[PDB]
Amino acid sequence: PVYIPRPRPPHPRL
Amino acid sequence: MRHRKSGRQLNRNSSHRQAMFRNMAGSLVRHEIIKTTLPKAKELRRVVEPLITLAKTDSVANRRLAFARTRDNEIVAKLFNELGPRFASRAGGYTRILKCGFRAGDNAPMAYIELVDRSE
Amino acid sequence: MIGLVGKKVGMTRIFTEDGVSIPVTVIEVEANRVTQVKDLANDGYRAIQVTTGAKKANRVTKPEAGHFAKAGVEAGRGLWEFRLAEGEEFTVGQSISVELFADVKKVDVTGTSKGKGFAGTVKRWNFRTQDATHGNSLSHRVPGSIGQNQTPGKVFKGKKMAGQMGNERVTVQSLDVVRVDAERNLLLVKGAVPGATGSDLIVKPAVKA
Amino acid sequence: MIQEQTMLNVADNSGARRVMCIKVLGGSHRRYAGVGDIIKITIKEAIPRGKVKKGDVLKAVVVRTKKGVRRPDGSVIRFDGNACVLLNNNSEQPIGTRIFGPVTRELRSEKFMKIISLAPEV
Amino acid sequence: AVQQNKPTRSKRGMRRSHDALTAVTSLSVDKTSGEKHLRHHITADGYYRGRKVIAK
Amino acid sequence: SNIIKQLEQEQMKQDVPSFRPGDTVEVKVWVVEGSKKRLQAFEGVVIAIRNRGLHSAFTVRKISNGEGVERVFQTHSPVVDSISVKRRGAVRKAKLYYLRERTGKAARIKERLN
RNA sequence: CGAUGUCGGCUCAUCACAUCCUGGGGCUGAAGUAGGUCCCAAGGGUAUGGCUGUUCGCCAUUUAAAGUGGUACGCGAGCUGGGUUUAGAACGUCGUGAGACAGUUCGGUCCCUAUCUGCCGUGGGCGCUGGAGAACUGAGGGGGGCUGCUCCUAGUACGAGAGGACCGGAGUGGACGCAUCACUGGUGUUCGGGUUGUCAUGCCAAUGGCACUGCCCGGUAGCUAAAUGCGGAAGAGAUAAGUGCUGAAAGCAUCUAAGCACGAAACUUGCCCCGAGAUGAGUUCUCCCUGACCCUUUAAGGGUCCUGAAGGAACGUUGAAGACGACGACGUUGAUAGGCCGGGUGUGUAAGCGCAGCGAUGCGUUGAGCUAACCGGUACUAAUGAACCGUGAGGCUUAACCU
RNA sequence: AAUUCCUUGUCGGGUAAGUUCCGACCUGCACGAAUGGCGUAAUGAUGGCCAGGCUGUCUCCACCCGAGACUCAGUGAAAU
RNA sequence: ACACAGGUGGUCAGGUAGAGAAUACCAAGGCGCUUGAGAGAACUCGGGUGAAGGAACUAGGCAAAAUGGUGCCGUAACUUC
RNA sequence: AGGACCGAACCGACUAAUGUCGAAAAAUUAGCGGAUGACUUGUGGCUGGGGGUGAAAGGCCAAUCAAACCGGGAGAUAGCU
Ligand SMILES: [Mg+2]
Ligand SMILES: [Mg+2]
Ligand SMILES: [Mg+2]
Ligand SMILES: [Mg+2]
Ligand SMILES: [Mg+2]
Ligand SMILES: [Mg+2]
Ligand SMILES: [Mg+2]
Ligand SMILES: [Mg+2]
Ligand SMILES: [Mg+2]
Ligand SMILES: [Mg+2]
Ligand SMILES: [Mg+2]
Ligand SMILES: [Mg+2]
Ligand SMILES: [Mg+2]
Ligand SMILES: [Mg+2]
Ligand SMILES: [Mg+2]
Ligand SMILES: [Mg+2]
Ligand SMILES: [Mg+2]
Ligand SMILES: [Mg+2]
Ligand SMILES: [Mg+2]
Ligand SMILES: [Mg+2]
Ligand SMILES: [Mg+2]
Ligand SMILES: [Mg+2]
Ligand SMILES: [Mg+2]
Ligand SMILES: [Mg+2]
Ligand SMILES: [Mg+2]
Ligand SMILES: [Mg+2]
Ligand SMILES: [Mg+2]
Ligand SMILES: [Mg+2]
Ligand SMILES: [Mg+2]
Ligand SMILES: [Mg+2]
Ligand SMILES: [Mg+2]
Ligand SMILES: [Mg+2]
Ligand SMILES: [Mg+2]
Ligand SMILES: [Mg+2]
Ligand SMILES: [Mg+2]
Ligand SMILES: [Mg+2]
Ligand SMILES: [Mg+2]
Ligand SMILES: [Mg+2]
Ligand SMILES: [Mg+2]
Ligand SMILES: [Mg+2]
Ligand SMILES: [Mg+2]
Ligand SMILES: [Mg+2]
Ligand SMILES: [Mg+2]
Ligand SMILES: [Mg+2]
Ligand SMILES: [Mg+2]
Ligand SMILES: [Mg+2]
Ligand SMILES: [Mg+2]
Ligand SMILES: [Mg+2]
Ligand SMILES: [Mg+2]
Ligand SMILES: [Mg+2]
Ligand SMILES: [Mg+2]
Ligand SMILES: [Mg+2]
Ligand SMILES: [Mg+2]
Ligand SMILES: [Mg+2]
Ligand SMILES: [Mg+2]
Ligand SMILES: [Mg+2]
Ligand SMILES: [Mg+2]
Ligand SMILES: [Mg+2]
Ligand SMILES: [Mg+2]
Ligand SMILES: [Mg+2]
Ligand SMILES: [Mg+2]
Ligand SMILES: [Mg+2]
Ligand SMILES: [Mg+2]
Ligand SMILES: [Mg+2]
Ligand SMILES: [Mg+2]
Ligand SMILES: [Mg+2]
Ligand SMILES: [Mg+2]
Ligand SMILES: [Mg+2]
Ligand SMILES: [Mg+2]
Ligand SMILES: [Mg+2]
Ligand SMILES: [Mg+2]
Ligand SMILES: [Mg+2]
Ligand SMILES: [Mg+2]
Ligand SMILES: [Mg+2]
Ligand SMILES: [Mg+2]
Ligand SMILES: [Mg+2]
Repeated sequence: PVYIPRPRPPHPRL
Repeated sequence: MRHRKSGRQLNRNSSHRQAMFRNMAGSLVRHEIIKTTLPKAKELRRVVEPLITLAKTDSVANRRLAFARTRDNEIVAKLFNELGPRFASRAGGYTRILKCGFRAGDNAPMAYIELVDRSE
Repeated sequence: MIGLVGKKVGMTRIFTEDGVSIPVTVIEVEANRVTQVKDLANDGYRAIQVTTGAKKANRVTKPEAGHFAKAGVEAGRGLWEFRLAEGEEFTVGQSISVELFADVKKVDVTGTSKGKGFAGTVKRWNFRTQDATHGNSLSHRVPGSIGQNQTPGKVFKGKKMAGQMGNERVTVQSLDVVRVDAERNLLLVKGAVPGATGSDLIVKPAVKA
Repeated sequence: MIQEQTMLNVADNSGARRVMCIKVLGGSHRRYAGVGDIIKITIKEAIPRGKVKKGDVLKAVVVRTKKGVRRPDGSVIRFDGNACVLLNNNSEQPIGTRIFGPVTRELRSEKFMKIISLAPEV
Repeated sequence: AVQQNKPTRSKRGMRRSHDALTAVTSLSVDKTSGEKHLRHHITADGYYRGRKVIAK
Repeated sequence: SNIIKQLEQEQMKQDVPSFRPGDTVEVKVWVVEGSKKRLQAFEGVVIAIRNRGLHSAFTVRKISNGEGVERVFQTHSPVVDSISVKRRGAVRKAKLYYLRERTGKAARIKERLN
């Protein structure tokens, strides 16, 4: 493709 | 969980079901034989045979009941003028279902439903 | 002692003169006809096989018909079996009526409970429903957690999940015999018994005193 | 079927007007109080010179429920509201000297004989 | 949600071991017309149990 | 079921008078204070009737000292000694549950005199 | 570190025992009641609220009790997201400042259609050695197991009194479970009625559509709880801690070494359910099939013809059975379903007509009409003759009996 | 106190019970006067707290109506 | 990117009820949304109703329920009037 | 009269649910705010990358923003995988 969506943010292991 | 319950829902709501069976009752009275699906025919028995039982007795209140239930004056006349007198001696069972293969477009079980006088 | 095979003939009440109303299940218990007597010498245990009711001589098969003709009884709507209790003896072709329960005070009734089909965990196991609101996402009647974590790493056997409910053998114990009416072939027992109207019941004297 | 947070009217003249069930007494996890049942109450509304004060925590016996009592013959006696008679917190022994509205035979016991005598009906 | 290993031809065919169609066990011959038909279904010419019922 | 009908007929009482919802009715029922068997009257409007043969019942709504009371009597129950119609009411519903949210002048039924 | 989701809550748990209650016991500074302490015991049970994001804790009111822990201080491909963990903003504080704060404050996207294991259910195949229809046995497995109060014993034992038993009975509850729908109710868009707006059926009248079932009022069947019946046991066995009897070693003593007893909700049973794939595939009863040829390495062989049984399957009408399978009932020699007939039930005095009224409307006909799933009947309709599968006497060895 | 760590300060009110709220005190860790102080009617999809009504939010779920889910026919993916 | 529940300026705009271009039902006119057929499990979605209770839920009344029109009467503290 | 009030169009986007390989790379449904103004909208124009514009969020500048995109230096460099 030409558009790759940003992956969903990870769980904030903070 | 459906125990001792009658009435096919037929994947419709109540108003659509009622209108569809009103139309189908009119069509069966008009043509004396119609090809529909088998569940629809089985469910249409319980709509058309009470109408013929009503038409057996010809009063104004019965004409008006038949009209409230069919909404067609031609149908209300064919009942009470032809079908009532024709089935005056039948003790129920004025229709007959004959299974006829399957529908092409969706493989639905098909059935003819007719009035048991149509031998002409 | 042995029991009888009846049919659940619906429910009703008996009004008593002292004012009480007793909810009774009505069980028609026709004559149970002994089709076979089992003994230690041949079968290894002592029991009687009984039949009751009537079948059609087109739905009774040749093996069933021969098994009934050996007994000399007419075909019933099935066969049941009752273990003998060391003190009683029955002969093949003997009729046992509801008069067996004339002196019995309490009975156990075995039926096949009404079938609920595939039931969820709320209905089948009295699982508590989760929140209806307050953010809940598609998880209102769902079972919740079914295990722990890596340490078991599995679901335990006998986990209460959704599945077939009812349609199984249930026994209700210690029901008061309200009335034995021998001419009408009737047993009135206090309370509800398992199953729907018209289902086979097995009524025997209460096993707990 | 009285549970916690259920508001009851007061069927005696102890001074309370509205009370709230804060505990259904007798048994762990017990959910409801029928007629002959003792509950813990707080007084949410009282009359100025009554025998009890607003905010008092004490006991009460249910005497009328909207749910009603069922009789051994299957009959039911329902009321248009839930009422209770206030009792002293240590000995039950109703606090008031009058009792308004009817009661039921379910209250005919040894401890509520005062109530069954003071009641104007049943 | 998704497999960790791809299943095999063996597992695939074992799952499809229940997908096989069942042919109609037998066809009925009409009393009058002698035509083949399903039990309790009219024939292609409109007979059922030996009588012309549709006349299509 | 014929069996259950036969068991219920032999228990149904025959003295049951005719009454309708809206009728004011006095029901005399048996009360027991231990040894003595007393007869107690409950007079009020019939707000509901359930006709089920032996399982027939009727709800009578009285207004006792303050509180309003309803009593569902089982018609064929032996505790109900007598049922008498003191007044015939002219409602046109089968159930008079709207009488629950009515009091005094708004809760009165016109007489039938049919 | 080419990601192992992090508090608390919810849901659902499961195990341990260092036991909170209930059970058993020893000692007591144990009179009784009630305790303290220790031993045995894990079968079951083991609050609801106010506050706080809370865990915790404080408090209120219960309870027999409100156990302690493990399980990624269980559980986010089960939920939440108040807290903690982004980006906005502000306060205090620190810094010249950008900014910072186990300081606070307001706000702030929680994905996954399950392949495998597992688990809950439910089928198909084959096997079980001729086939088939039933009924079982029971290895084995699971469920269940909680407890209050009142009364009698008896106000007795005990005690100066106050108070107040054990043991053993009876009743009635709470929580939990199973079943059920007779009752009390909920629901009941498939029954009846009222009514608003509008459109239509030519119009009046009467109806129908739509407006969330337009809004409502009732309500049959079914389903159901809050309704109602029932349950936990008793008993037995073997024991734990403990108590012993007899009894030496060790002339005594000693519960133990020989021997013999008692002893708990734990264990094994007893109660309920599943259960012969229990491949160790079991038992009993019944039913069915006893025809010929050819060929080859004459093999528990293959082939042809004739024969197709018991039974099953399929198909149809269906079910208080059911996701589908399955399971149950029927298929004309029939009540399986629909219709119909009668009733019941529900609603509630239809329409038309007549009368009164100026009219709205009322009255009579009239408890009328209509009435789902209910009950009892009834072959009117639909369940067709058939066809299909399944065979034709069932291996070898040995033993035991009549030849 | 949008500021207070200790701290859920103390006292009062509200509740049966109030780490929140409101009032007051002042021992202000670490307020403060245009990086404004204090008050303030009206206003606010603003923050907190309380009450009446109302209720399936809950005790504690039940039933029903539809759309899926399930079966049949047709077409026919995806992450991995 | 699609025969895609999105976006896209202007003009015309009938009847009954209504204040109305809201809303309901209609006209003219145009459509039934390019898979159907069954069944009537869990569970999910979108709704309806609910005994007794009534915020006990929860972080929090979130969601839901409720209120709702016109005319008239009447309306407190506080206020920058 | 009014950056007046209630409320459609219109402009928004506070809450919840759904959806989250969506009908949709930001929606739908039910509610919600403004709705004569510091309003909204059409057409055309102008401002440009350390630049613009910003009722200020480091917001926006073609689904891209703590320095757009395209091409080139360019096979930057990479003690790292
Ligand atoms: Mg049926
Ligand atoms: Mg409609
Ligand atoms: Mg079922
Ligand atoms: Mg979501
Ligand atoms: Mg939801
Ligand atoms: Mg398959
Ligand atoms: Mg009568
Ligand atoms: Mg890491
Ligand atoms: Mg990896
Ligand atoms: Mg221990
Ligand atoms: Mg234990
Ligand atoms: Mg154990
Ligand atoms: Mg045990
Ligand atoms: Mg709070
Ligand atoms: Mg604390
Ligand atoms: Mg972890
Ligand atoms: Mg954890
Ligand atoms: Mg997980
Ligand atoms: Mg969590
Ligand atoms: Mg999730
Ligand atoms: Mg947050
Ligand atoms: Mg910031
Ligand atoms: Mg066991
Ligand atoms: Mg067990
Ligand atoms: Mg019934
Ligand atoms: Mg009802
Ligand atoms: Mg309803
Ligand atoms: Mg019902
Ligand atoms: Mg017209
Ligand atoms: Mg008209
Ligand atoms: Mg229309
Ligand atoms: Mg329309
Ligand atoms: Mg025992
Ligand atoms: Mg029939
Ligand atoms: Mg009339
Ligand atoms: Mg009339
Ligand atoms: Mg008329
Ligand atoms: Mg009638
Ligand atoms: Mg009828
Ligand atoms: Mg015929
Ligand atoms: Mg400070
Ligand atoms: Mg303060
Ligand atoms: Mg400052
Ligand atoms: Mg300054
Ligand atoms: Mg504003
Ligand atoms: Mg509060
Ligand atoms: Mg699908
Ligand atoms: Mg398909
Ligand atoms: Mg399309
Ligand atoms: Mg489009
Ligand atoms: Mg308008
Ligand atoms: Mg409009
Ligand atoms: Mg559904
Ligand atoms: Mg609602
Ligand atoms: Mg309710
Ligand atoms: Mg109701
Ligand atoms: Mg209510
Ligand atoms: Mg209230
Ligand atoms: Mg709370
Ligand atoms: Mg709570
Ligand atoms: Mg919450
Ligand atoms: Mg809200
Ligand atoms: Mg609403
Ligand atoms: Mg304005
Ligand atoms: Mg708008
Ligand atoms: Mg904006
Ligand atoms: Mg928003
Ligand atoms: Mg405004
Ligand atoms: Mg506005
Ligand atoms: Mg422009
Ligand atoms: Mg910033
Ligand atoms: Mg952009
Ligand atoms: Mg740069
Ligand atoms: Mg470049
Ligand atoms: Mg270079
Ligand atoms: Mg390079």
